Amino acid sequence: SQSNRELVVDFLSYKLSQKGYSWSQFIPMAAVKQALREAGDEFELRYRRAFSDLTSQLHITPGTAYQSFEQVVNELFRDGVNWGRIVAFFSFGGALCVESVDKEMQVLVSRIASWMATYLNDHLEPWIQENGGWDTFVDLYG
Repeated sequence: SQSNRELVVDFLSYKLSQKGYSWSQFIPMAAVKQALREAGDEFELRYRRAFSDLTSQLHITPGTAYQSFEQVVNELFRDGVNWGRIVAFFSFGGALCVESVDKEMQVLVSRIASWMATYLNDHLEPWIQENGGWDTFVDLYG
């Protein structure tokens, strides 16, 4: 929803801050948000490769359209949706942001944000809602 757009902005801001970039280019939600930040960190610790293959497959330019992104993120979900995969979906957005800023393409950041939120609303929310909503996400990772 607007709520999902806000989860995504939070997470990406959190990740940009953490890694010493700027974030200026942009039941409770707060509990969801803290759960997600922590989820991200935890997951990035276990796999430090930063989806280099996936970022390579995308290789985002300002001419890159949503449909290309969607195809790449789909790769994450070959075997269906997961709590863990959603988290990877979030990290992936973060890496892509970082990678954008590194390439003096900080304009892509809020676009990636919109794409992520479209993707989540369209492809991810349905499974979320079906498996207990973000409450359950909280129970799990909180």
